[PDB]
Amino acid sequence: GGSEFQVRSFEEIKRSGEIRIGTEGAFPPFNYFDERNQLTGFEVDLGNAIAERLGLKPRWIAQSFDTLLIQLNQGRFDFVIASHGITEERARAVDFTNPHYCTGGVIVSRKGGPRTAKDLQGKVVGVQVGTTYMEAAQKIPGIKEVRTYQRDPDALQDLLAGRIDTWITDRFVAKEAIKERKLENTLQVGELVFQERVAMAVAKGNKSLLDALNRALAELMQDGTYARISQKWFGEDVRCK
Ligand SMILES: NC(=[NH2+])NCCC[C@H](N)C(=O)O
Repeated sequence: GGSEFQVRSFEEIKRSGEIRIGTEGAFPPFNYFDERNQLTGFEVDLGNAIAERLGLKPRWIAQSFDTLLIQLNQGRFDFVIASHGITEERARAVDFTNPHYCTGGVIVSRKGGPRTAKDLQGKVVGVQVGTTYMEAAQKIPGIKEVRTYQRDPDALQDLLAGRIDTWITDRFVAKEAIKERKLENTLQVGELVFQERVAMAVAKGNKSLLDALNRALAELMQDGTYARISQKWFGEDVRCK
């Protein structure tokens, strides 16, 4: 049905009483569609909690990962929460909040397969488009072929099928996919290639909303709500530092 695109200040959002949140929905357990086809995950629970702390009704918009930061700047939504690591290149285009979790990227292979970056010379490596995983693979240039996917779970499918040697993805995403599919004797998590701080994003220059999100996040972190949502999803506290 389309929508009115606008980069909205915090007070413009408050007048409307609803906050528009962009996410992907193909990155379990952070943001994904469940078995009854409803949007859920750690970041959805956290997004909802942020909206509530700002006195706002959340309206969720799911779309392809590579589109998110473009449509944010175009005004499709007010903020994005979809597991973006903070990087210098992205910060040119969007403003990041303080990070809502810390993580890193790992090499995942079948048992006996490549464990570390130096082992990827001559191999086929699968990554999601526009990710810090793709960037890491582009920095391991002895790779025979970097196969890039629109959706991260498709790279995993190709790993299991033998079409790639190695999948580079989030450490929590890899751990859960292995538990979830009972792959403990099939796949092998190797080197932590890099660490990253993961944050919400607002349109470039949208400082009023940026400040309001940071205030809400700090409030969730002090009032136990963040700790509760992190326990629910991970059985541990996943906050930075
Ligand atoms: N919703 C998603 N599929 N997100 C992928 C994010 C992956 C990685 N943390 C990055 O910053 O690029």
